[PDB]
Amino acid sequence: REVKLLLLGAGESGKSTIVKQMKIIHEAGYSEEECKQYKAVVYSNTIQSIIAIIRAMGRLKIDFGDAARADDARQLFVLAGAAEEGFMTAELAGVIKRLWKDSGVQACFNRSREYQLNDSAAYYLNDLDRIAQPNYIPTQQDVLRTRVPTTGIVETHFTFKDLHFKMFDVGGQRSERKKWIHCFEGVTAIIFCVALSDYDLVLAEDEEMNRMHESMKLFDSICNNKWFTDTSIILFLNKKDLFEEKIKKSPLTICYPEYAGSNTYEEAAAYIQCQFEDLNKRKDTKEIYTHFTCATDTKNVQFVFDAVTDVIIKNN
Ligand SMILES: Nc1nc2c(ncn2[C@@H]2O[C@H](COP(=O)(O)OP(=O)(O)NP(=O)(O)O)[C@@H](O)[C@H]2O)c(=O)[nH]1
Ligand SMILES: [Mg+2]
Repeated sequence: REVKLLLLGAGESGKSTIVKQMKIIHEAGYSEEECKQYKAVVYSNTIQSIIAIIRAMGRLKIDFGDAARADDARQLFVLAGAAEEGFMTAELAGVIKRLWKDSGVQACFNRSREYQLNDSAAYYLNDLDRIAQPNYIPTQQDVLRTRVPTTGIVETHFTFKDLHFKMFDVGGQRSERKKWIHCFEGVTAIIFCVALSDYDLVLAEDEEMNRMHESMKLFDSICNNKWFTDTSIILFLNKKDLFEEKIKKSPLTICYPEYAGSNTYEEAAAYIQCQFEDLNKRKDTKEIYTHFTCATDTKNVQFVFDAVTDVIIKNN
């Protein structure tokens, strides 16, 4: 009645977000006290996001739409220290709001594939009035949107369908992959996460490596590892929401030069799925269970995980 699930995938693929969803779906969510613990994370993520955009403006040579923002940028650094401690004054919120609304800042934001920017930047910056409110308490979605790369191994437990799940989460950044092997024993199923929207991005560890290519190499290694022959391989093609928006404006040929389909979700998503599934060297004896997901969407993850659990029960 015990099931061990191991989450694998490159950095930023959404592994830890899936972990959070298990608590929300099967453990009644994050309590008020638990949500408050994420307040400083939300504020830090928010401040780091606007700062990253401002830093990129210097690198890409983008001016502020309105010269008055120069002073707001100065004040941002003077007041930024508070956010990290869990405090968001009306003054700091005002500074961030004006910067976020600037046309130059927006021009830079829309060129984020050229630098490293948290996926939840817009989510938080567009909700400044709410998160800056007095006595602000992060919502479940706010918690799901937080970003903190995983170092070490995280173990979570929950019950579902009369089964006791033991979920293991590890970091996917290059420096953390050496630790994956510590979790290789007795795995019932591997949930390998892939950020669909990574197709036109490069690794933060190396700007010369395409993120999706890196993910493919990792999947090739895991899926074909003889050690996992009897371990169910679940493939989560994640960030489908970001992918749907991006495929409309950024050519998939950046990642796959041979792609001949249109700049639409269905054709492009199916193509990527085929690229990953084709890495399977034993197609007749090893099955991959693929699901398209939006890890921050609780309803999507609930239905997908329900489907995944059924396969695990029937196969293992
Ligand atoms: N829009 C969107 N954001 C997502 C999705 N999945 C994850 N994110 C966001 O992407 C960021 C990174 O997610 P996270 O789960 O930390 O990634 P990870 O694979 O655990 N990273 P690491 O390997 O470094 O530990 C978070 O801010 C999270 O909220 C998705 O499907 N859509
Ligand atoms: Mg993580």
